[PDB]
Amino acid sequence: FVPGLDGVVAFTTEIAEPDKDGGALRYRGVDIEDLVSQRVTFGDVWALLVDGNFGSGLPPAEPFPLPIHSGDVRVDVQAGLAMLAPIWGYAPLLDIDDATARQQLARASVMALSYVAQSARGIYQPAVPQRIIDECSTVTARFMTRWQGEPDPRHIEAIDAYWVSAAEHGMNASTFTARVIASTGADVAAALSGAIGAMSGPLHGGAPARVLPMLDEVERAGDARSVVKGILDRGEKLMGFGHRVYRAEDPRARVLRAAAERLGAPRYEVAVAVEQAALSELRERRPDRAIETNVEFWAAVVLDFARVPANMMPAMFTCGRTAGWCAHILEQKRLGKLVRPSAIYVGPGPRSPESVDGWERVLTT
Amino acid sequence: ENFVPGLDGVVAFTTEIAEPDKDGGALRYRGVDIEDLVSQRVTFGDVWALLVDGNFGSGLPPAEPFPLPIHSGDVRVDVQAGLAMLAPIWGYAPLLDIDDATARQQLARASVMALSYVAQSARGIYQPAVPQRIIDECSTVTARFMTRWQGEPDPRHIEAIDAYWVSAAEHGMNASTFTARVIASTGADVAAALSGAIGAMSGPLHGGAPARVLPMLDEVERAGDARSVVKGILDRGEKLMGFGHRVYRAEDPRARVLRAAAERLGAPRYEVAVAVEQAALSELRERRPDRAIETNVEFWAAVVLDFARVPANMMPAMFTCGRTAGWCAHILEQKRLGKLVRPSAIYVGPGPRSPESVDGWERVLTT
Repeated sequence: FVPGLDGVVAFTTEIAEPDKDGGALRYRGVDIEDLVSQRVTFGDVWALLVDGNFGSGLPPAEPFPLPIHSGDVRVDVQAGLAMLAPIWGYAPLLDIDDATARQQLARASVMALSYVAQSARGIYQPAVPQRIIDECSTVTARFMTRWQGEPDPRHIEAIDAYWVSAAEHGMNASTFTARVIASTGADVAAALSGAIGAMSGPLHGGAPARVLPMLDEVERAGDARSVVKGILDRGEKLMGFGHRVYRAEDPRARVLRAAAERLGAPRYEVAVAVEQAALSELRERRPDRAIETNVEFWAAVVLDFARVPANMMPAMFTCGRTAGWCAHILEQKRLGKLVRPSAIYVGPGPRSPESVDGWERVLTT
Repeated sequence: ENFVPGLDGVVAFTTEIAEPDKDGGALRYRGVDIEDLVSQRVTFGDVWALLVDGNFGSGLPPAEPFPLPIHSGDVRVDVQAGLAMLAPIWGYAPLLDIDDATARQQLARASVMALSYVAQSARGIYQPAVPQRIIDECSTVTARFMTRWQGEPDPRHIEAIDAYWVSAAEHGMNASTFTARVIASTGADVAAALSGAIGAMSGPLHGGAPARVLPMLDEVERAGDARSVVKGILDRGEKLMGFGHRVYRAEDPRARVLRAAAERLGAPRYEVAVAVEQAALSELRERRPDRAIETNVEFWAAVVLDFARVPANMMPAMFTCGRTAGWCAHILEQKRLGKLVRPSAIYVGPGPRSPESVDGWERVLTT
């Protein structure tokens, strides 16, 4: 018996296929390399995963100053999203139809994006006027304008290319959490809010790799191979690289590296040199194990290019994943089956309360 | 053909926390029957320690003064969002970076603040807060909760909530307990796991979610005959709230504890409630004779909480407050287990296809 449901199938899905041995990731049968090359914005990719077709892209977020100022952007969105249900009248999933849940998911999803941009901009500077946000034509451009005020158009393309690449990737802790809450018939705001807490866990995976210090130790040296060969010698693990995920190169890692190249990210050369140096140093010391570039390596390069701080990069990953969460919540609603696993008891047998340790200091009312 | 949706019957974990002996018709916490804890009248703060620690000794602490920073209009939403904000203000590190004693102390501190937040959210913004000196006069955590909320609570209602919170403290791998362990399996802080578990609690399909039987109990008290009312709902092809297929082999032992609590504490709606239960079981076991039909625990959970002046909108948060014991016990057990929960999903969707072949492609603006 293996605990933690490791290796069991929980659902069948039509949302997306991470074809690992095929070397491709597909959203509703559409390769993400086609979505990025044809310049499909995150708002339209959101609708594809959720609806199964194009057309009803993510709408602009309505004006709503973020009421949460906890100092943690994750806590801000997790608590702010849960508060949307009473003010917006979000009924439980059991009591509404599919189309109502879809709009409620799209409304709350883009509001989660607004909350993140506001929490990142901070309470210690005035908000970007809505009139300037109205000048933008996409959700990504609206997010970047709401946060930076004067965002670079190249940085908007970088964020858009990242969100589509991180929109959905099969089953994981946060996706599982959102489906379990939605399986209880709870409102979509409660499901999305619970998925934020699961995403906050360090063991969740997928969050951009903390490779910025390593890229800094190279820019002050001159040779990427010398540094990565030095880090492995001193016993420190090499970030952004490890066991293969897809059969060969991760397709999401390719679209993010191509985006950093096409958009002219200043740290592209040092990132490429670190990639070829880390792959060469690791494949040499461990010819038994497969080594490829983690997509989270190129994710951090693209996000740093768009002026995203390291403490904010997990929130950036959460923003793109909202599409996959919403698609899985809607699919779980149509499934209409409560997720109720079982547990086998191995604890103490039947005993009186007096025999329990520490009963003598207990006071009965 | 091996896949069953909803993970029904599959075994996710082993546990030493509690045993819902469905075959034996009894619920036990660390081996102690819930009927023994209620009859000997062990307070909820001590039952919290029993479930979390495996033994008595370190009771639940009185909550510190913390005016509710959120007022959303929903008691469940207030405690869910409020618990998540306990982490950046109290320095709650992720579960991976803290030891068992730190997680133990943090889970108890947040559990009592979840009770305080719910009491304040239920009192409302239109009422001044009860001074801490009045709350400090109480002797049990359940008494401080009723006092913080109601000011001068009926001691009979304190006993009702005390018997309800122990009866609802833990019940295995339900969706909220499962969610708390999944979030804990990611190593997130204990507040994020408790906050996520409350979201799964808010669902109407959750096991033990107090049923909306108050409209039915209002009609029986108004009409005066429980049988005809119950007879009419089934004759109209409508569902009967608080009754269905058996959970335990016979009666749910928690339903027995709550019904007995509504009796000895003089709940005004008990006589109508048992009249509804008798009429419901009689009519259901006659139309479906060969079926095992029992009273849902959600039925008497509704009567007991209403007896303690708990509105229907507060009831999910009242179950939330009692279930903090099982959540924290399972979060601590999940923390020691030290393994991420990783289910899998099989793709059965469309094969590779071009974007232009997708319906609605011409509604997409590019470049």
